[PDB]
Amino acid sequence: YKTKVPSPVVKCCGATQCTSKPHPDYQCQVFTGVYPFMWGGAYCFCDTENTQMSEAYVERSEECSIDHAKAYKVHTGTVQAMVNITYGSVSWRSADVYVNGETPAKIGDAKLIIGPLSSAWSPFDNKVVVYGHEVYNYDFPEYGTGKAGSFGDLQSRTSTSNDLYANTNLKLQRPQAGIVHTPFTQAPSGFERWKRDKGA
Amino acid sequence: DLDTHFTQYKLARPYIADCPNCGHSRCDSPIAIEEVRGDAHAGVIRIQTSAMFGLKTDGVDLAYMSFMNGKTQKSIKIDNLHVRTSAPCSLVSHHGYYILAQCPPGDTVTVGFHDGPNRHTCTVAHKVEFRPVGREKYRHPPEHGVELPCNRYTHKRADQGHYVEMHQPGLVADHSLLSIHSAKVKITVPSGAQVKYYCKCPDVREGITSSDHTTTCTDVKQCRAYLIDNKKWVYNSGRLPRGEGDTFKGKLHVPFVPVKAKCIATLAPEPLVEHKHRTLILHLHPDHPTLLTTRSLGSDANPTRQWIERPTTVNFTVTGEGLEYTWGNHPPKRVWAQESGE
Amino acid sequence: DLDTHFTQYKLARPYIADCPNCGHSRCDSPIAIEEVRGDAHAGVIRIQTSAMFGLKTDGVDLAYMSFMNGKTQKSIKIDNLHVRTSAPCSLVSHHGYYILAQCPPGDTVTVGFHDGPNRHTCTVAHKVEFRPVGREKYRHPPEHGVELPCNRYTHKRADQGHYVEMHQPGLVADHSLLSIHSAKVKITVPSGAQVKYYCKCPDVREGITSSDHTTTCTDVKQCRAYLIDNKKWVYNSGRLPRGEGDTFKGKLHVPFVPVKAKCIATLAPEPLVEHKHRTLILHLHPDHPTLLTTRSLGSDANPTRQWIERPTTVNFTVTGEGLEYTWGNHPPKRVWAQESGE
Amino acid sequence: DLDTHFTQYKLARPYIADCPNCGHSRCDSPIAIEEVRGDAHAGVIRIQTSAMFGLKTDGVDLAYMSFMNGKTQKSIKIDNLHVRTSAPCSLVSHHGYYILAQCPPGDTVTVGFHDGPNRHTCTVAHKVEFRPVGREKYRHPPEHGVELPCNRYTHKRADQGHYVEMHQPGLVADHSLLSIHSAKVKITVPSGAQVKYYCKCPDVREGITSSDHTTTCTDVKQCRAYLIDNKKWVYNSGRLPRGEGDTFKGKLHVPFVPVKAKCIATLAPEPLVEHKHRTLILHLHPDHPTLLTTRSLGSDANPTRQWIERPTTVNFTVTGEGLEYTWGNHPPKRVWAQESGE
Repeated sequence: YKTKVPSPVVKCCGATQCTSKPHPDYQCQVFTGVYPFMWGGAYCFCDTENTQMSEAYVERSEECSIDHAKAYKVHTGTVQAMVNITYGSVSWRSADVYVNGETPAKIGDAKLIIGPLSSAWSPFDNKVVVYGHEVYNYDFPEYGTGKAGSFGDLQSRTSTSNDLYANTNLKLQRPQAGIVHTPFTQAPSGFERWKRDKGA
Repeated sequence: DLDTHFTQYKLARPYIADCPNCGHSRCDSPIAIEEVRGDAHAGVIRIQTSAMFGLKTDGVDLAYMSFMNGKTQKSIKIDNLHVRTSAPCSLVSHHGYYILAQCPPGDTVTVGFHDGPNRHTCTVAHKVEFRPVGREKYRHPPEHGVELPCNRYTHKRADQGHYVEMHQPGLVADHSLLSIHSAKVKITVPSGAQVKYYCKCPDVREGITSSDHTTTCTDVKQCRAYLIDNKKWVYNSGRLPRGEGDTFKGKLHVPFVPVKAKCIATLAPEPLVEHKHRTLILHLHPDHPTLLTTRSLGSDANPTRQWIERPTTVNFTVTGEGLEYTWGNHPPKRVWAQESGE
Repeated sequence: DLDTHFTQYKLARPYIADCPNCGHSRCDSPIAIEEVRGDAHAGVIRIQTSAMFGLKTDGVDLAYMSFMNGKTQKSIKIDNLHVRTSAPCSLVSHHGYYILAQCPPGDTVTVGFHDGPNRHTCTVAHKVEFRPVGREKYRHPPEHGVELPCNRYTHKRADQGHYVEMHQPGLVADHSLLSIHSAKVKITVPSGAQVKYYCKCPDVREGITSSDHTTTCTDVKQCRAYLIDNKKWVYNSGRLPRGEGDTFKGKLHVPFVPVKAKCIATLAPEPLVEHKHRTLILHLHPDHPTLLTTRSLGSDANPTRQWIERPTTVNFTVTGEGLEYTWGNHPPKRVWAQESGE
Repeated sequence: DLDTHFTQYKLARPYIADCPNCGHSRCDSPIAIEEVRGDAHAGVIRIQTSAMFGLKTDGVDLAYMSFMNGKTQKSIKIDNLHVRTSAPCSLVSHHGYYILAQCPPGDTVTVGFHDGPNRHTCTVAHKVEFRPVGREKYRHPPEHGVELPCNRYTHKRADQGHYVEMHQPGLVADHSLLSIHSAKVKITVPSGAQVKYYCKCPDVREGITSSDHTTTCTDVKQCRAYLIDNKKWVYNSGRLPRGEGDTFKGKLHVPFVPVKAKCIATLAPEPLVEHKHRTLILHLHPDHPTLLTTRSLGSDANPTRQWIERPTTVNFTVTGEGLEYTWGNHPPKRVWAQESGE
């Protein structure tokens, strides 16, 4: 994730009710009882009616585009090969072929039909996570569900997808002792772990 | 072409926020550190100060230095920047509010320049590490070794891969304004800026004015010293008070995108291969903790994983068809162990 | 009111003692560090230099700087103080011989100002830590969390809660005195101070004088260059030679009393409560090592304790009557687990 | 007598090599660090910069500073040297290419001065530790304790105990030479130095000349900008290109020999001896990890070893004839345990 906090509201004398904006995991909680020191000491002249509305939503990191795990539901598909035959006196063909037992590949001069192979062990499991080059046959929980801290706390369909699922357990707390800031209490990602408490 | 991101430069100002342990304690530093990102691999962190260094107020020289002093900027030279952590970091580049710097690991992050009269630093908590990409768990990038696809931030500015919202500032306090008109509390204005004013007593209730007086109240400590000065937008820090009026425009890029650089990267010393009957003894002796692992290529995989930092003679029951062997990010080996028992 | 502790100021001088690893090795620094106290919680250490910074020699400005150079003081500006440890500390306040400074943990303590021509520092061993008060074992105070009763030293000086004995100095060496009277070794005096003198040979045997000569001996290296200069008392450092005459007066306060401040303090992230049949599964995920513990409220207590820093799903066989649960210094929870097995 | 090692001074130059993580990345710093030696005990490391600080180019003042800027030296003041590691080190002394500095432990080593316009540092990986000699495993030398035979480097220069080969430099690149003669690429010379020249095209093929032109090629990027400038030898760094001609002379000493200094050294707090029947209970409480060990003086030795850092009440079945006891480098004790069971 990146808790890209929108800048909180500070009403000086009285309440500012928050609304549940549609941002992913839009955590927002009104707070009173502040006295926000901002560059001149405090600035709101009340002392309890000083209101502070903190809001924070979850958003894809900039690394999400590039450094990102990637789940998959994996079926069986169809296997391939760049079969060389330095045939007979032909002495050469290096052709890409299939396995399904009626496909020819007339590259060179020979027509060749391969498979289907009997050894249907797809080393990929049904559910797979993928990361850069290291591929993990992991039972990823699902889109839309991943427990915060666990893998897939952020779950975006793709990189472009503005919608997502962010169970991060993002819980705002009130800022301390009349100062402007935004306590965001949050699990570091299940993408942070899964990079150093992962599987092989 | 340092003149291609006047999106930020002209239109954004050096924001000032509340640093958490600003030398003594919580000050309000212009270089207040938000969004520490020790998430790459190359010894690098991308940081945002609330201060917008780069060009000056107007038009010149990335390598100058504009923070906020007063309500005002101070667009001057960068002379003695210091990012640091457990050790002093190395700057990489600055653009906008944002700096990239090569740091070691550190429990915290600790930033600061030197204006010249004062140290005037800012410091923050953030868990930092630098694993290099590879099965070697170094603490630091070497001079040599294989290159392989790390995650890392750029040197450059000509960058659009993302953009963060940067709309207006809210007001700010400035009780330097609220002087006294020899019996009454006297507000003034920066340059005709919009000062939002009233006191606990009943007097002028909005304040959109030049320098006003205050008929009713007298004490400076019961009045609204405010600066609606939204001629330049800001970063939308959590340590910003909202500009209550509107979501003004000011969508503004990020320079330091995470990119797929191939870091100059790790390599673990070669193994000592030793033969036995369908068995690899391997006296082994790394530089750093190295994740070794294998794959007995039977349909029985029987793999193994163990980080090795302490030199260790290990063993591997190799089968008839083969095994493979991965001494860190050194490439994977392979081995025929047919018979040797005659 | 910086003018309420002329007990120390007028009457105490900046003492000079033997620093143990004074940059190179054992020098005699005026800022020789004794009584390091990393015994509070708030990132703070109270230190005593043998140097008495604060007001000047006479009457003004706590923020000036009087150490001993020569037999003499040098009551000038504090410009570039540096306390430090594993990292550079943060000064909190100075009063008298004594400084309070916010430090991180460190195996040692390492102090030093900059006179301007020279670094002139002093360093020492002392085991330092900062546990915050709470069942969270942080390494550093956060910005937020609950407040609770820590132990900590004050900012202030108007302080009498304790006082340490501060009687006279003993003599000190000063062989700058023992010049040569063109064949004889020649002692002088600071200002009419009391110079205690004789040589290995037989000549003047006490020395309570103005500038004397030496009839008998010749070599500077066999004579008593002493300064009984007890116009200003000192701290009773272990690195002081006794003033053999008497226990003179000079009972003198300590500024930095340990007080019952409520530190801005720790807080561990909330737990994930999960139900089972008379059993709390708790997937748990802290920031720092957190001492969790419980009390099965039967007359069978059956408590549990474990510091948790690694995130861990735990379990608790809750009974019929109840259990309580203490996620760090977060307040204690309580739970009805009657049946759930239908 | 700073004038006894003109072996190096007159005849060696400040070499420049390729620093590995020179702030940003691999630069070519004159202070390029080779041969880090964290092999002594006294908190000290002997380092070689490729830069030869010490006297100037000609004859004066060890405490000045000559590195290479350009093809040229810059023999000026040392003002703001910084060796550092995990923490900032303390300089001990420099002589020639070589500096001794008191450092703490550190995963790396990180060196750098300040010319004045620029930081201009150099950094390197090297595993550093400082065990003091003794059965106490401190992290740092104390002020007190017993003295015992450590290994350590000298302060001094009047040193011949070893000498390293220091023959010539090879050539170096300098494309500042290869200017343009308004259509042709134009080489020049430093002072009549020997410039080794040709381009990918066919033109002058050796180059032992004053300022030549280039008839054939035009592009600066396809020519041999070389400086055979072997008027002053160098250190034989691995980051040197060979001077292909010959093994010239220039055998040159090392200042900082490892010597058998008795470090001011460790000492562990005394034990609490407690009697039992042929048994030593010992409540024990060290400062640091202390290797305790014993020798039951029977021909049955039955010794024991255990590093103790955590305070521990231990036990020792003492026999009739005796046992001995070694609380760290505190001297060995001995004990009669005859009967006590009456």
